Amino acid sequence: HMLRLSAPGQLDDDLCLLGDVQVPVFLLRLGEASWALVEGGISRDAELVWADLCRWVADPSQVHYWLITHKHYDHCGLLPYLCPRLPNVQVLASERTCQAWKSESAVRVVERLNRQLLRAEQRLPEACAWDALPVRAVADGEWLELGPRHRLQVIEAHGHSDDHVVFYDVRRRRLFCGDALGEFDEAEGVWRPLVFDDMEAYLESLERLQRLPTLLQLIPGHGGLLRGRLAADGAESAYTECLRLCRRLLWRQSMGESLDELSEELHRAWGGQSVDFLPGELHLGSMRRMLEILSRQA
Ligand SMILES: Cc1ccsc1C(=O)O
Ligand SMILES: [Fe+3]
Ligand SMILES: [Fe+3]
Repeated sequence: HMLRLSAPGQLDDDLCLLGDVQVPVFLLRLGEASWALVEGGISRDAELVWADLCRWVADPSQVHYWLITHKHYDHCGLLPYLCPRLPNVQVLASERTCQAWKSESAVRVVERLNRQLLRAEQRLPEACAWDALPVRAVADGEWLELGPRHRLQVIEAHGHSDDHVVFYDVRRRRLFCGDALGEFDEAEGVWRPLVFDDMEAYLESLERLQRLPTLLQLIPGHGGLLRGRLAADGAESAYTECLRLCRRLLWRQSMGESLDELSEELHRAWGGQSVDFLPGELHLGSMRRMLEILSRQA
């Protein structure tokens, strides 16, 4: 498809995709001797993403920034394992995201879920402590002056999670939207909602993102880069699909169904796409959590 770029390697003049398209790390060329990373992946991909990075970046001390959308295990798992190899990097993340890395119980869940994705006999590299990460907290509305032609605005986009932010490059009409629009369905071309904290926040975030100047490139947390009408219509379409799922849930509950029937249907219909980075029971349980949130706020 011409509207979805979904291969490793160069995506635009300044932008490459590192690692696997299902849990990518994006590499921005900020200048002749300066780079940034966006999204923080899963821990087991450390040596893959490192190898890909080194194909493009001859001197990794030139990696100066690492932008992080949110605290989920699949968006920050690389940080302890590659930051020791990136001596000049500054991790840019929201206050709430930073705080999650200070919580011993929060760190435990991240580590447990990431270790469930290790291949047999696979060993992770030396790690620095989660609470020692070279982090600079960023605020809602903050302009990140990353390079002479790279200026990205932080936008709060809670609802998927209570810490989630997105990053908007208005020069390129390019939005790194993490999981705030949901999961893009590669077979059908629609958004699957991912509402795991707050439905009203999720929708309100999409309402605000729809007011941005028209997008040319929309880059979620999974599946690659979307362009053309998929980018221009993304926030609006994500909103619509979330309402569709709420109406579906209310229809079935009205027929006396338990949340478990639709949970299993959504796991059946939707769990295949993420099976290689979401450990066994986590997709089904995530679907149930989402439907619980939807049911309580509707
Ligand atoms: C892609 C996906 C599917 C169920 S949860 C999730 C996530 O990224 O949080
Ligand atoms: Fe997430
Ligand atoms: Fe995710």
